[PDB]
Amino acid sequence: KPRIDMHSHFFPRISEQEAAKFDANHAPWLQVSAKGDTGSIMMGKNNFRPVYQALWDPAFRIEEMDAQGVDVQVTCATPVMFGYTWEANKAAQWAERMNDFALEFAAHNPQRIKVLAQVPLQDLDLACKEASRAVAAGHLGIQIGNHLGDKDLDDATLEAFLTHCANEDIPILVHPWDMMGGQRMKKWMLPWLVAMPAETQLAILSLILSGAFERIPKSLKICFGHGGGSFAFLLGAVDNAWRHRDIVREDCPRPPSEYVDRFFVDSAVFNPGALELLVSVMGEDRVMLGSDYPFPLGEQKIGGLVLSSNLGESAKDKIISGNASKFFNIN
Amino acid sequence: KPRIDMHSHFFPRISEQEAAKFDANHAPWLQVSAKGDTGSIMMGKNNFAPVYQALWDPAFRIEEMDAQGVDVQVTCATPVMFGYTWEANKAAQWAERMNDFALEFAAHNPQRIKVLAQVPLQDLDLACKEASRAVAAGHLGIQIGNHLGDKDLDDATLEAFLTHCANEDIPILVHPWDMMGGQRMKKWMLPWLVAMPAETQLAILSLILSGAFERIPKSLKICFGHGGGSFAFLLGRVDNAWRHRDIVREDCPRPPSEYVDRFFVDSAVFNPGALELLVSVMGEDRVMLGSDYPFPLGEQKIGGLVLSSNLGESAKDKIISGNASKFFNIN
Ligand SMILES: [Zn+2]
Ligand SMILES: [Zn+2]
Repeated sequence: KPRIDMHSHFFPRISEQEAAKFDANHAPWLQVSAKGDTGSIMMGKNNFRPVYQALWDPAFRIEEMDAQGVDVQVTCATPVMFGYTWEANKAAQWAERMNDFALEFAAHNPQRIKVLAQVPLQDLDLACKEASRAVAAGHLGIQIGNHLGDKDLDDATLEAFLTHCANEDIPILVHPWDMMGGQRMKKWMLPWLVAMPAETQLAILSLILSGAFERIPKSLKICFGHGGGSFAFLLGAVDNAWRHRDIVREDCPRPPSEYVDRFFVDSAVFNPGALELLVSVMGEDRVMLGSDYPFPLGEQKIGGLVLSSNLGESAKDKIISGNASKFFNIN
Repeated sequence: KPRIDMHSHFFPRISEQEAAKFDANHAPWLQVSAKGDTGSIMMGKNNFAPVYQALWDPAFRIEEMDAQGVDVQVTCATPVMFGYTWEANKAAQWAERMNDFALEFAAHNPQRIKVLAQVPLQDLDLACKEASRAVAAGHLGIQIGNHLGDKDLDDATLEAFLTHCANEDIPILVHPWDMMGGQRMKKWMLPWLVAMPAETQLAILSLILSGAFERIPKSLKICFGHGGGSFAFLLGRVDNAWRHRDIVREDCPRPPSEYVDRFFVDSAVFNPGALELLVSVMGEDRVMLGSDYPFPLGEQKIGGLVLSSNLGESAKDKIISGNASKFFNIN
């Protein structure tokens, strides 16, 4: 009965100088304070984001896992590490470097710390190669961003990558990143509060409404971060539009809501009513506990929202433990 | 009991020739085919969008309106006619006719057909005095968009505008418009399933997190179309961000969920669980029945969702009749 958190991030101890060998402007690296308790993710010379020790230090993280009653945590790249805009070969080198750093992180206690890998998604062949290599090396799966510029998950290159993983039994976490919105949502974390749930919804609907699930083998294990964004709540409007508009039916042979048996979501929706609706839509077998640790907006008491919810007790057990153990093949 | 429907749309019988007096190109007009049972919308030459002989030919509505237990139906501009892009005075000039053509469509039965006015929201005064003039002529309120044609949607410009309306007792229906993700969402009405609900959430949150409802008189009557988009589902995540991030609190002195008392939404969420969560969040006093009739994606059983739900009798009543009656002051 291990309590599993499957949505969490790490960032490796990369020096400015090493990041500079990749991109002096765009490669992230880590600056650590004096006391050693805090630091910032950097981009060239700019502060990109303040972080704390649990992000880069597995010893310290274990102690906090202990304090949260978290038995096993799955952790993956902070999305700033993706490098989807870089020249392909440099990005494939970078992913291999990041993925080895992840394995060194997990090696502190690989019974309790599991890792997912990143891939150079801008090149299908290198991405498939890196996925297979990383999983054979000990990663339990891959974390990708939800889009690659104007390419959403329905794009042939992304569908091909998903198919590869399906065929190789490689589970996928899809994480929103590089949020839409441009110039109008630049205050009060609006891109996190508005653009990010829209991104995740869009990625899910791109697979559904393009008929991608009719081409991708049922073996695909794929989870969408952050509760699937606004997907659960907006699904009625999607089923309605599908029934009453031809251009919505065009490539999708079944009502959209039926495809929920093809994917998973995490539980990070920050409200009992919201989580109940999510479980109602997805089914108790397809929601996994994830906290977004160790980021500020990560769940303060991991699993607390699930245990406070009105859900059945077996549904609670599945969300806290059972569903992830199965999804990521943890024993 | 009555059965009000505060969300429905119309488009007047403007000619190719007469519409060209504003803009033969960017200013829309109604092509009925020839006979009675069909017609299309032209921007001038091109076919903008097909449409339905019930959007106009009023009393036919009464058939539908009576065919579906409806009694009083508020109705307003199909968003094509906003012209927020344009030269101010000619859109000012343009809103006039549409608003005049509005009552002309309401003229048939000013008791069972109420209308709201469009304004040139791109110039305050023009929109102000037009909002003013239009109501005096019988309009029940004002429908605006969240955008301003191609805008970032916040300022004391519109703060002053909402204030203006709050003082002169002018209700507002906000309607999502000209959506956000541009080069993506090219298919399957993705802009309607994804961009528009995010847009409406963005409008609302922009008011809350700007600390606008603090300076706007509580007298403001404002309703958000389509259930407030994804607002209700995503609110927990918004409250969590406000509680744990300073920048989210910079201008909003209360948790955002505390501001639900300053606004209204319709019930058009096409799902019972979605509806139940909507009501749990906003309160029975602040959700109203609406349909987006006669549009294809409009509710097919006007009020049937609300009616076949398991909410309280007071709830069903305040939603189908009570709140519509008070918001728009209707007997
Ligand atoms: Zn995350
Ligand atoms: Zn509408």
